[PDB]
Amino acid sequence: GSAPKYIEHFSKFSPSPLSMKQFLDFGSSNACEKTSFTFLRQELPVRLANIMKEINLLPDRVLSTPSVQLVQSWYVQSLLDIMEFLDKDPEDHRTLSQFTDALVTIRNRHNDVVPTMAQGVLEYKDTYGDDPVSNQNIQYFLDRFYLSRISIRMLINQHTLIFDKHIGSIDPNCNVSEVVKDAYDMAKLLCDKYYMASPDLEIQEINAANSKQPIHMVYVPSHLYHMLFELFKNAMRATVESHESSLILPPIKVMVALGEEDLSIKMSDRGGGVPLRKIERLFSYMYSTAPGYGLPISRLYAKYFQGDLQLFSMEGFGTDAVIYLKALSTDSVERLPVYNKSAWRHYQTIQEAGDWC
Amino acid sequence: GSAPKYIEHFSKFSPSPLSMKQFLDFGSSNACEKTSFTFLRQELPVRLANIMKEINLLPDRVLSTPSVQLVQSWYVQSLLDIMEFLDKDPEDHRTLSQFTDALVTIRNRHNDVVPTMAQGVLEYKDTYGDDPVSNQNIQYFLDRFYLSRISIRMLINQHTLIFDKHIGSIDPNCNVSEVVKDAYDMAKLLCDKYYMASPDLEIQEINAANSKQPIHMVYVPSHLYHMLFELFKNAMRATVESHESSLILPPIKVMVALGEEDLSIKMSDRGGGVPLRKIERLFSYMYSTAPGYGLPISRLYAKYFQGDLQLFSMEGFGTDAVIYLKALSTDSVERLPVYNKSAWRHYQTIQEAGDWC
Repeated sequence: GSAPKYIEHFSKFSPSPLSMKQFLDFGSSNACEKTSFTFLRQELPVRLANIMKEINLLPDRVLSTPSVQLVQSWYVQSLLDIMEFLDKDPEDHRTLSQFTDALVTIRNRHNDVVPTMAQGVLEYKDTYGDDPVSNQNIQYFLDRFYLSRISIRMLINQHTLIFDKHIGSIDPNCNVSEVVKDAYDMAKLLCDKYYMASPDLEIQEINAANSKQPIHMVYVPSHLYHMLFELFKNAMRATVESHESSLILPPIKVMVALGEEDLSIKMSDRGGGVPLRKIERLFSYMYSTAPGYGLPISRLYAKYFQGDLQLFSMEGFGTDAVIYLKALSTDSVERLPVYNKSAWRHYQTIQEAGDWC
Repeated sequence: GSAPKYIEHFSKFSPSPLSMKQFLDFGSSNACEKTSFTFLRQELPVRLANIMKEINLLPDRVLSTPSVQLVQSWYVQSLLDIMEFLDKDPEDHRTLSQFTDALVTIRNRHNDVVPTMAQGVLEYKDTYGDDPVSNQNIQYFLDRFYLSRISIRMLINQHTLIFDKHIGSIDPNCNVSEVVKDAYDMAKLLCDKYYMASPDLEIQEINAANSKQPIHMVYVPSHLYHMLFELFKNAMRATVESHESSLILPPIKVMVALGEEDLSIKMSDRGGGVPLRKIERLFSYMYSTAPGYGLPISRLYAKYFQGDLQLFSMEGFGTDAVIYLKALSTDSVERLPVYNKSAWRHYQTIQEAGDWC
């Protein structure tokens, strides 16, 4: 009967965003998991508490819903699961071992948070409606909640993966074009299965400072894969469906550019395009629910390390999707939400008559 | 001694946004200026009052500054200038005539609002600093103020121009590619004068529903010209300066696309590009002041009729600038700010510790 107490305690702390450089450190090749354990033992509780504190501070219907209250109950379990180690000591080649077992266990317990939280969104639509203010509140909360989750899973993955070339999920020499090819291959496979047709791929890179040298960077390849796969699938479907009465289906072109501080990936298709007004809704969780969240969540993966994901099409022609990542491991630092008085007022919207007419 | 009274009176009203279709009407070929006079006699005072009411409701230093207080005094004059007709009657081929003379007079009086207001921005920077909250407040206010002005000048221009093929400043058959060529020509001229070199132009259009038919639309050609000229100048300078040690300067490519609801113009250059972080500042009045406002104001002209202006580059390669306009005269309606309790709280920012860490 002490969950509320903990949440109240650790929510007083602020999570500590780590640089991509720091991850490499705590990962190294030998760096003892002892440091990780002592660190994670405090940080994880801090991150859980912050997001839980924010959850408990939103409309009672959103709280009383089976989904939100359900995932909330999952986080309560996990919080406790970790407290168990606060008064434990390393040295015991066991204390550490049972920690990972605990982390791995916490991971599977949360494996369905996205689909579940997504279920609450549909319930909300049917229960209260799809007004702009509701959209805003849900959008604001879900971006933070999901980003919070990405980071917690990040920490957990680095630890479990390392402690038993690549530093866990991080590749200090990730070749961007290669991940682009992989994501394309999978998308093509699925495209051929469903449409029995698929556009080809053209890749071009621009290494501003070193003309012919292949482009490499320090990054999490699975994160980049997820973003690119989502984009290829949309670009393929649009290209295919928009040319079902034509025969020349055009190719998807990708450009990978490496500048002084940005590493940019642009994906250009000729899938017909989308009016400007519908672009805005493509990133909304609410407006993209029925009767998926690939795009809004993909954008969160870009933002996680100070990047971004943007779209701009030309209705009647095609669409350009661009992923902006930080070129230097130095500028690559976790983007983490924090529960403040600042965050509180984003939920005080009492909309009813705008400033424009 | 009754200026405050009027402002208080007309600020209780909401301006009335007009469609591009309505402009054509009140413009027609014979439509009597009588209707215009009776309409403008009320609307103009309503628009002036709204913006003036908003001005009087911001920090005393911004008010006490010579610039803001100075333009504010210009608006006070103009408000009075028009009141003079509230108790006047048409029929008198004179009452109307002296109205235009009054409008034309009001126009010249405001001819330097931009440079002047821009002067207050620099003064503010030196007087109070360039903090994010100040930026926000200035950005919010200036976008509305300048948009308000664009509309007032619009009404005034339609009236003065018509009453003495084209319906004033509006061209019901504006050929987009043609305006693109004009804007390019002027920019090239200036480019050659200063740099003694300039990239060429390539134009391509995509008429989705009618393959080879030239693209036309109902619009204000001078508005479109201004936006395109600003973009060409930036694209030329970047292309030139980024290739001063090379010889192959590449061309600026423009695509004009006409879809079911959007008419889009994309301008692509290979001027080297800009990091993502600096893009955000290109639209800020504050962050773009020294020791111009082409971009932020150009964006306002796009937004005026429900359009937009966006930028996205690839650092180390180039930049795409896109102007989104409504394809149909039906969806082309004035975008006007209004003084509400809604607008009031955008100036209540008391920033000090964000929701992200």
